Amino acid sequence: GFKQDIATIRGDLRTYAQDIFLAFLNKYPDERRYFKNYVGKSDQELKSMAKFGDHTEKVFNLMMEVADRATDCVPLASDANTLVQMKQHSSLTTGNFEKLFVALVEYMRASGQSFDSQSWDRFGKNLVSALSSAGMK
Amino acid sequence: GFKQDIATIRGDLRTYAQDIFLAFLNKYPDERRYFKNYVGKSDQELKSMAKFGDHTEKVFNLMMEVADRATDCVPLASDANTLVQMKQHSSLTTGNFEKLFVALVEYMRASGQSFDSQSWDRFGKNLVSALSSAGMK
Ligand code: HEM
Ligand code: HEM
Ligand SMILES: Oc1c(Br)cc(Br)cc1Br
Ligand SMILES: Oc1c(Br)cc(Br)cc1Br
Repeated sequence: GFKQDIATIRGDLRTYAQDIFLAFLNKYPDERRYFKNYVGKSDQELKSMAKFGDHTEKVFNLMMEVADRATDCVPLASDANTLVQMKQHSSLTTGNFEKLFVALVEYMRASGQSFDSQSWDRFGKNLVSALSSAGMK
Repeated sequence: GFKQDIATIRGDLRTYAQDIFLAFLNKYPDERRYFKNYVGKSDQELKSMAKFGDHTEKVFNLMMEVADRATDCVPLASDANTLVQMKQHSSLTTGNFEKLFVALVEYMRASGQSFDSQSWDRFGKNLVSALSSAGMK
C-alpha cells in the first residue's frame, strides 16, 4: 500500500526522484520553463549536473516526508503551508502540482513495481485542496 | 458511503443517537459511571428521562459535524482539540471513545439500514489517534 510505496521510493530515492521528475517534464514539457538550467539538456546531461540530482532527490525527500506524516492520504496543513511559502514556489499554482501528480500516478501504473497508484492520486488531490487552503492560487 | 451515512443519521438523529448510545451503554455498562442517573434503568426508562435524549442528540449533532468536516475519514485537529478541552470530557481517556466506536460499528453492521461500517471504524480509529495527538491520555 501507500506506506510500502514510501519505503520503495525511499530505498532508491535518487533513481525514482529522477525518473518521476523526468516523466513529469516529458508529459508536460512547458513545465521545464520553471527550471531554467535544465532547458536544452538531455536526460544524461541533466544527471551529470550536481544540482539536478540534488534538486530532485531533495524534492522527493520532502514529498516522502509529507506523505509519511499524512493520515489516510490527508496531508498536514502545516506541510502544505511549507510548500506554498517556499520562495522557489512563489509563481506556482495548484495546477502545477496537479500535473506532477498526474505524471507520478501514470508512471506508477506503467512500472514493473507494484504501487498503490489510487492512493497517490488521492494524496495528490488532498494535497492540492490543502495548497489552495494555504493560499496558493 | 461515509458521507451519505452522515445524511442518514442526520435524517433521523434523535432515534439513531439514542439507539447507538444505548448500544454503547449496554455493551459497556461501566461507562454509565461518567454520567449522572443512568445506572439502574432499562432502555425505555432512559429514553423517558428529561435529559437523556437531549444530551445524546447534542453528542451526535457534534459527532456528525466532526465526521462531515473530515477528509477521507480523518477528522480535523481543531475538532479533536475541542473534544479534549471540553470540561465535560475531563475524566476521559481515548479508550472511552474507542469503546463508543466499537459499539457504533457493531450497531451499524447489525442494522437493516446500508451503512459503510468499515469507514466508521476507520473514523473512530482516526479520531482516537487525533485525540491522542491533541493530548488526551
Ligand atoms: C509535493 C510536491 C513538491 C515538493 C515536495 C517540492 C519540494 C521542493 C524542494 C524541497 C525544493 C528545494 C530543493 C533544493 O533547494 O535543493 C524545491 C525547489 C523548486 N521547486 Fe518544488 N516541490 C514540489 C512541487 C513542485 C512543482 C509542481 C513545481 C513546478 C511545476 C516545482 C518547482 C520548483 C523549482 C523551480 C525549484 C527551484 C529549483 C531548485 O533549485 O531546486 N516544485 N521543490
Ligand atoms: C465523538 C464522540 C463524542 C462527541 C462528539 C461528544 C460530544 C459531547 C457534547 C456536545 C456534550 C455536551 C452535551 C450537553 O451538555 O447537552 C457532551 C457531554 C458529555 N460527554 Fe461527550 N462526546 C463524545 C464522546 C464521549 C465519550 C466516549 C464519553 C464517555 C464515555 C462522553 C462523556 C460525556 C459526559 C459525561 C458529558 C456530560 C454529562 C452528560 O451529558 O450527561 N462523551 N459530549
Ligand atoms: O517537485 C516535484 C516536481 Br517539480 C515534480 C515531481 Br513528479 C515531483 C516533485 Br516532489
Ligand atoms: O458521546 C459518546 C459517548 Br457518551 C461514548 C462514546 Br464510546 C462515544 C461517544 Br460520541
